[PDB]
Amino acid sequence: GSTPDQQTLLHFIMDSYNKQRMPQEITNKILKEESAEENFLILTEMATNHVQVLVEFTKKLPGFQTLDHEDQIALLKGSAVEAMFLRSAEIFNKLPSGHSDLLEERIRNSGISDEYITPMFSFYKSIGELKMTQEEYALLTAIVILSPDRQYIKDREAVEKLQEPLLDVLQKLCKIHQPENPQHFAELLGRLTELRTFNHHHAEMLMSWRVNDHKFTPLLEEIWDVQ
Amino acid sequence: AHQLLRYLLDA
Ligand SMILES: CC(C)c1onc(C[S@@H](O)c2c(Cl)cccc2Cl)c1COc1ccc(/C=C/c2cccc(C(=O)O)c2)c(Cl)c1
Repeated sequence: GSTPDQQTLLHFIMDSYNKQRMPQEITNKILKEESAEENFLILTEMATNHVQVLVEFTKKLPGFQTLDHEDQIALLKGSAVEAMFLRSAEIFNKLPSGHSDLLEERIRNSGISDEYITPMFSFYKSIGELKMTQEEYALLTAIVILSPDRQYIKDREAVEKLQEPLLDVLQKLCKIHQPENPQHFAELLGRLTELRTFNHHHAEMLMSWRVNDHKFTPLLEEIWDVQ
Repeated sequence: AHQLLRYLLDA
């Protein structure tokens, strides 16, 4: 059973999570537009848009705004790519504005390595197989965003105090909405680490793209520190 | 450094 002081948290987070959707104008390009250059450019347009979503979400995460201004940036930079993996996963696993088939085909043909694309979809399947709830997507995202063990975090203790309550709620739901299998809570947290493997790759990939004269936006150059 | 994320965090 969930407490009323926990109950306020979940509603707040689910409310924050639902309070931002991706513009049709951007997602319409998955349908309408033509090339490997185009497919890449579209993905870039959604990456940029999702950084803003993430920021607006993160601001509404309870207790975030009190954190050290220099820690707040570190938490966003270190978590961006991961949150984007989850959002895509949610879309492909659940969507009307997703266009699963088209979008997948565009991703596949963007001049991006299979070394990276192959595991990406292996991940999407597996996280879809978990038959994950919109609460479980929304809470895991916050948890990821507020991961204390990011690089360049000054005051790691202060993050843990914000993260742990969100884990404690999640463990409650894994027993409530998933009583048969108790390992369900630990299946969710296995992702947190698999999602971390994709960070490591992403920096290597990012270089690959840069040297191929790939152009990115001022917000993505900032979030990933492109010179 | 990081003018934009700040701007977005303070809007
Ligand atoms: C510069 C470009 C190529 C890039 O650089 N890094 C990444 C993130 S990675 O993990 C990735 C790749 Cl390389 C390809 C496809 C997906 C992802 Cl996550 C990306 C692409 O990032 C994306 C791509 C697609 C998406 C799709 C998002 C989406 C879809 C439907 C609906 C909604 C909604 O909010 O309503 C959101 C995102 Cl968020 C991020």
